[PDB]
Amino acid sequence: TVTYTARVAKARFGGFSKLLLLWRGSIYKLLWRELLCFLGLFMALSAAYRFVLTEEQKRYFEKLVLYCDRYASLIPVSFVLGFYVTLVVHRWWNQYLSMPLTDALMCVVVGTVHGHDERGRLYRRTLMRYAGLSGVLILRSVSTAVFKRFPTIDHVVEAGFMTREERKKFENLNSSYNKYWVPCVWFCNLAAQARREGRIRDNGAFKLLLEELNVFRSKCGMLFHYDWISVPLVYTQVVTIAVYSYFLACLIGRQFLDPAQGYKDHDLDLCVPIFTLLQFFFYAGWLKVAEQLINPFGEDDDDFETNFLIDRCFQVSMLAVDEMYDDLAMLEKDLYWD
Amino acid sequence: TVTYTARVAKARFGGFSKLLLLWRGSIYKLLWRELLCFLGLFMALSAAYRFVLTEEQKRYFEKLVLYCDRYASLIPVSFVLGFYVTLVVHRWWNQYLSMPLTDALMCVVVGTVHGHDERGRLYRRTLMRYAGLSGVLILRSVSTAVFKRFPTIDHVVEAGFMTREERKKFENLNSSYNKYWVPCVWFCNLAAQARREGRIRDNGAFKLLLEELNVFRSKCGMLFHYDWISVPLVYTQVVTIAVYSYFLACLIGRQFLDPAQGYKDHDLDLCVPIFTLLQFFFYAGWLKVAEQLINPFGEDDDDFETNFLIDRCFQVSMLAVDEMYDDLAMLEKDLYWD
Amino acid sequence: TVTYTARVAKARFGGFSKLLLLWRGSIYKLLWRELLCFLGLFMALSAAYRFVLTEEQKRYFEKLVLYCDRYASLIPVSFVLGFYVTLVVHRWWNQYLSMPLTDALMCVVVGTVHGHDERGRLYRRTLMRYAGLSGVLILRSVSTAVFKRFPTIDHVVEAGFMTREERKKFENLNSSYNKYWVPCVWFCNLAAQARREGRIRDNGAFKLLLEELNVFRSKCGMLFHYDWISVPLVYTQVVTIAVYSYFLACLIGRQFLDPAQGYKDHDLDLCVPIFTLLQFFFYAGWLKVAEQLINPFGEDDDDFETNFLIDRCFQVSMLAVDEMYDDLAMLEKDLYWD
Amino acid sequence: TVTYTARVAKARFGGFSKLLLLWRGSIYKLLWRELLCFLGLFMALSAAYRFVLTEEQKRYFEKLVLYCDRYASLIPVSFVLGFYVTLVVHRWWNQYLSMPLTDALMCVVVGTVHGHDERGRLYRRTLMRYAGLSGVLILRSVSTAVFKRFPTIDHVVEAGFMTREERKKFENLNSSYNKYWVPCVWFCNLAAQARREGRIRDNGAFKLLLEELNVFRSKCGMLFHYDWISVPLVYTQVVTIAVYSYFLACLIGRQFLDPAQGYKDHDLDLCVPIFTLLQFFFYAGWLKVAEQLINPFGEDDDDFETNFLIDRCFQVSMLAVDEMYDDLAMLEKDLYWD
Amino acid sequence: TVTYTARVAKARFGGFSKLLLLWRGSIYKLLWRELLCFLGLFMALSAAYRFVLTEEQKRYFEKLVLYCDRYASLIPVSFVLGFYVTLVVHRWWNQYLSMPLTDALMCVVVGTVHGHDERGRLYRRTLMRYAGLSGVLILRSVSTAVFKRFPTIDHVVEAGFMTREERKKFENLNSSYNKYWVPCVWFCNLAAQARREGRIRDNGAFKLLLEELNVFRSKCGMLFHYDWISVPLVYTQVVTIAVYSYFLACLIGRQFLDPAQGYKDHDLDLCVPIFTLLQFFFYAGWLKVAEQLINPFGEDDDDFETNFLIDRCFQVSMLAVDEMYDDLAMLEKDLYWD
Ligand SMILES: [Ca+2]
Ligand SMILES: [Ca+2]
Ligand SMILES: [Ca+2]
Ligand SMILES: [Ca+2]
Ligand SMILES: [Ca+2]
Ligand SMILES: [Cl-]
Repeated sequence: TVTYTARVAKARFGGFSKLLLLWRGSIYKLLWRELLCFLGLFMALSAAYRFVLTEEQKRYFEKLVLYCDRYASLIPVSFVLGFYVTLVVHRWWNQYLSMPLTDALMCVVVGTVHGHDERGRLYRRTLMRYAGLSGVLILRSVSTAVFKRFPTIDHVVEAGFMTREERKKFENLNSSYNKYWVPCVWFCNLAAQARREGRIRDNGAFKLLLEELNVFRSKCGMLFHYDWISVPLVYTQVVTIAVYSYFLACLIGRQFLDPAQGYKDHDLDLCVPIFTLLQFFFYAGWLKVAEQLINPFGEDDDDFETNFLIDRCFQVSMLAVDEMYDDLAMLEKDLYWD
Repeated sequence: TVTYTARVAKARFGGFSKLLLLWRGSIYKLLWRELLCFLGLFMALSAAYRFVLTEEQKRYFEKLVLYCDRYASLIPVSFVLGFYVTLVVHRWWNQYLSMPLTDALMCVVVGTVHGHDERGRLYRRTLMRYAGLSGVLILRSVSTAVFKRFPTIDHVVEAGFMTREERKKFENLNSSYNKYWVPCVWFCNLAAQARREGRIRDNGAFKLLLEELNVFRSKCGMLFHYDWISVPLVYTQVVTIAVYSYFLACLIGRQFLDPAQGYKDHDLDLCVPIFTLLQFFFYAGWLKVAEQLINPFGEDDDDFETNFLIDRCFQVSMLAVDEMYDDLAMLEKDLYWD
Repeated sequence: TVTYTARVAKARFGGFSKLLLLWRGSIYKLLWRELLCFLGLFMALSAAYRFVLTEEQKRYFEKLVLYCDRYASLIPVSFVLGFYVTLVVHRWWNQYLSMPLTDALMCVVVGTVHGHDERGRLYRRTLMRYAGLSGVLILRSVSTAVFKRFPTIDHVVEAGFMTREERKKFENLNSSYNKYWVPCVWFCNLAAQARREGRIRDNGAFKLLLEELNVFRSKCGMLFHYDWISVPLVYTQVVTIAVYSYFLACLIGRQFLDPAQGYKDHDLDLCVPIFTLLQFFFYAGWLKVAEQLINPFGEDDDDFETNFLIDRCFQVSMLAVDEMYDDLAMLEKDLYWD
Repeated sequence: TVTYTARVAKARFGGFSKLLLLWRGSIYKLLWRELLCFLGLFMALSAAYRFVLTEEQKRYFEKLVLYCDRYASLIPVSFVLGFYVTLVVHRWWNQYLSMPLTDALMCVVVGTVHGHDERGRLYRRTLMRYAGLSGVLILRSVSTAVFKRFPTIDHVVEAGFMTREERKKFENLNSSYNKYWVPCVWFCNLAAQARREGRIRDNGAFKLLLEELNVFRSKCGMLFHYDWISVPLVYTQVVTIAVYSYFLACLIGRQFLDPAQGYKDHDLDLCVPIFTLLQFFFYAGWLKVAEQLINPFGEDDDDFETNFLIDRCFQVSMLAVDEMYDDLAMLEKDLYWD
Repeated sequence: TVTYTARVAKARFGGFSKLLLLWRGSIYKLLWRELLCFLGLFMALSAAYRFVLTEEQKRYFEKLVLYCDRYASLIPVSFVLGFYVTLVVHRWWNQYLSMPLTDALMCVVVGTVHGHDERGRLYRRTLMRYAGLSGVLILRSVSTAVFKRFPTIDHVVEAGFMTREERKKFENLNSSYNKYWVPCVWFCNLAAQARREGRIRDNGAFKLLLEELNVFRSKCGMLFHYDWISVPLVYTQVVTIAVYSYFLACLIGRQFLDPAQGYKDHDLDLCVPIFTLLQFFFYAGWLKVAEQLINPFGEDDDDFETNFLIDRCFQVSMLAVDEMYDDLAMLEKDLYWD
């Protein structure tokens, strides 16, 4: 994620012009290789037309250029591309919203799972750790960065999200499906035990705990589903062919023709098709942004900060349910009591 | 479902070009027959114009070609097609979201329905099995693949989702409507019995069980409704006529005319209307993708994996509520306890 | 409702071509009268130009035709029509979702309202019947078909949804507003009585019953609101004028002009403006589909099956809460118990 | 609100043509003054060109007309207008959905607040009246019609929504912010008292009451927020300038030029720019509909019926919680009992 | 926020014309500097062409102008800009909806946390103050205006939202992440203590308190996430380049050419490209509105009134839970009791 929210708090004369200077997370870094390839192909074709082709070959080439310029608009680039990008962006925000955050659970846990003693601390920390473990399991399933951090379950154990006995039980479960849901079931069982022992003092609190657990587990399931049900491959293929087919056609149709031939709208050889380069910038960059966003859990500059979220959630959950449990300042009259 | 999420985790120079090489779930496999039919019809008309028609017939045909090319744009293909595809895709994701998954129920069941003995195991497994049975019934109602797997209720019994006595009661119910809802009522009754016998220890847990049951049953009902209330037939007919009428017109309007006749924008006979073939690819392929997505529970390559989901849900539910019930590792201090 | 979901489970070579053969619920049945009127008006004007008009009148008419063809595009048909159809379709699906279905209530009722005796059966059946009665009242308020089935409250009594004493109380209530909400209040009172007598064993179950009642009542209220707050009349008038004004203009602008006059793009008299007929088909058919969908509770072929839903809900609710109350097969080990 | 839902239950040959005859709530009534002003300005300019201008002035004017007709399309009317109208309509439906209806509260109140005696009736009626009072306060804050009905709090007292002692307490509260939320806090306090005295028999019912109160209060808050956070002024200004600037340009660019001058596409003087009048009708009428909808709580014909809703809610709430409290017909076997 | 909802309650002849006179929050104030820069650059280029360039240089410049006018349309300004503005506006309303308002919490607190004595008042005021403190912390994190009001936590203490002992505990917590969530955990702990001491009389009320706390905390978290996950930088850069590149091209392509040269559509030198100025107004103003809205928590005229909301919430919460706790007018018969 490349945040710039603070820099655009106010409308100002410069606008986003200062943002145009950023490299990390920028369109330029995404697209300069493709832009250079388009420009190089165009210049090679132009040089061939200017220096290699005989006069008769030049006349036929001019006919081909006029034809391609005339009929490249038959390719409905904006239609398919607008649809595709809208779908990708909608999925992008929904996937961020499905991130397995444990803040609501930590609030319920600190409010409902009681005891200053070692056993109460163990209950609170372990419930929070099961939630964090489910998050880690699903994220190493769907995020390339998290998987690199945790290539094996042994790495999960070494980071402290899972104990060795927990690891043994996890591997002993006979199931060929992804086991990210296992710590949520452990959470439900541990909550039942806490209720049975009276650490959870009432049925309503136990119910709230199970409700928030199911909300969390559903976020993990949504991440699983977004990972499994990709944007339909047909759409990705079609949009890709649309952009590439159009610019392949433009490599010919946008050639600068010999002004002495007197073709309509061809009396100026600027030698750099700067409007065509701008059009490639916009359409191919739109597609390139969709490419970055389609899997927001990779290692693009602006992909989601999944490892950061894992670390933050573990740290904040442990703080909230262990250090801050039943640790309040004195009930005092506020400044505006009178 | 043809997943490729992992392959597009990062924006890369190639883009989706590597995805262009996929066959299963690809646009090519969906559309090559129609594309070949368009090309063959076009070439037959071109050959007739080139070899069969007399000169006067050729002049009249050229007039017709110019006319059709001029006025085919009157057909608003992008308008109707954009609307139709947007509707279909929205329905597609909502239908996936309505898949009858039992994970939330299994969490509540393992947390609230107690007893290590045979009776407690029976309660937990049977509640989960009733949920899975409702899923199977609705899916064999709406999914062609699931119906092929379970052509009769006898097949449901043989797979273990329903007992023979349960089958007898199911058939004895006098109702002409789809009975997918029956196991959800069985679930409610069994939960009431569990509460009465004390297996469900509190009213809040019983309430949570009924809430999650109703959420699940509503997902099944949504699948029923999406199956019953198709995309309006008027829309499907109109969009189909739009695409076919436009390309039927293009079969004439996009013919290559004799360059010696000197018609404007007709001084080049490439003999293959490659831009028209690309346009058919895009518009007819858009329609073909809508055709794949409109019923996502069929046997297209990228239709939903309904049998896989049935098997996964049964396996995971049974594991969670039977093997993992009240089976926790020792409460131990974590790595960062200190 | 004209369902065809099963026929389009798989993408196939034919596509929706087989659907083009359907009459009931088809675009043809909606639009053939208007299409024939457009064609007849066009042919009358063409015949007048061809046979009645003098040469000078013909020249002036040709000028008028060129002018109308030139400037009919000033009318923004696709703009207003796209907006209008999007609004109508969104409302269409939301109205279907607001249908007063009693399945969730029947689940809660069978799970929480107890007694095999006559009194318990009366409680369960009467709660379900009050819900069904509220549905019937709102549907006869908003659906023309349901109102034809139940023109008076006496017809409601004769169908069994309301008793004679209930009818007397219903008429004795002094209120000029629609009384569809009355049986929901009766439901709340009857539930309170069931709780007081112990038929509802716990406060949580009573709360769940009231929650589901309020969900149901809100669906009925949403139907009332969609019926009362029509699509703004301004929009319907404007879109109607847009389509009609454009095709009125096309009746002149799309006339086939005498080819001997040599007007640009007018050297071919096909005598049937088939592209204009196709354009009327698409735009006027889009408007005609909006006309069908704007009130989905009428008697169009593809309007919602409101009487079917009323009958199904009553039958299924009675079955679920009376015949299937506390009527379970023996708790038995499943096939995969071991 | 101008309802016509019943008249369009079925698709019919006439379509919406019969709706074109309506005046109240019609586009004509909204737009005839502006349309007449456009037509008058156009005719004045035409008369000046036809009768006042010298020949040389006429030639320069013809140049200006051609220029304006050529370049008025630079103004992106459909772009900004489509966006603006979409935003306004979305807000319109959301604002209707936020109307402070008390039906859900009345159901909960009649089901949970008990006693046939005077005190129980007082509790039920006063809880409902507090909800209705909050509705009245917010509506007189946001609806011009309601404010005209209740220009002062004294008018609220005289209508019976607030007692004199309640008025004294309401004015004694020291707060410069809108006090619409005050009766909701009174509601919470009165519910707490009812629970303490046993009129609310259980904690679950008290919780449900507070939940529904918070839902209602949130609807009132949403109305407050929609009133405070207008559609951004920048958008309204920009869209207004777009429509006006375009038609100001059309006043010149759409002038009928002297046919003897032989300008291309100017050989016909119809003297009434009927296509331009139609275009003003559509674009300016779209803007005019947005003007009606942007504040749906005013006194436009099709604005929401806020006074009607206030009266209906008070009448229905009082009926439901006072006359119909614990007033049920005998539990009797229904027609299909056997 | 610049509200004008009251001024547009009714559709009127003037329309939004009176709104065109507003300066604060207007498009003019946002855009006059950029508009003046465009106009100045255009006039400098025009003066150079008119007075500095030699005849041959003038002919080449005319060729360049024709070329740029021809090909600037290749830049898809409306495509990218429409997408970008739609995304920004959606985020804008969602961010307003995530504002940390404490009204629902104050209702629950006044209804569930009891005692007229000093301790009960302390409980109610402190729970509300913790909620308000979390709001202040997140808002000083995301709003430039709030941060200016509270540059340090010491300023938070001095305003009364946090006590000195609370400040000491807040700083003693060892965490590098934003601590806005800390007072919500304090809230949960204080609620647990209130329940333990009997100030919260029942488990259901305690559950409702925790539910509303989690709703509030989630609003704060949503503000954090919208601040962190900006609109993707790629989109902002691309849209900015689109608008600037197009108008840079227009600086040349829209030059008034010498009418004696006889170029098509160039026989009129108005010397002020008023249609191009209008087009810059619309497109660049659309972008400028997106610039204002992208961070709605800054100090633009129409940014959200965050300091106002902080003050209002504190005042109203304190009033509701302290002055109005259990302070009701006598239960009296209403006007329509009979
Ligand atoms: Ca990525
Ligand atoms: Ca399919
Ligand atoms: Ca209908
Ligand atoms: Ca209004
Ligand atoms: Ca801002
Ligand atoms: Cl609850």
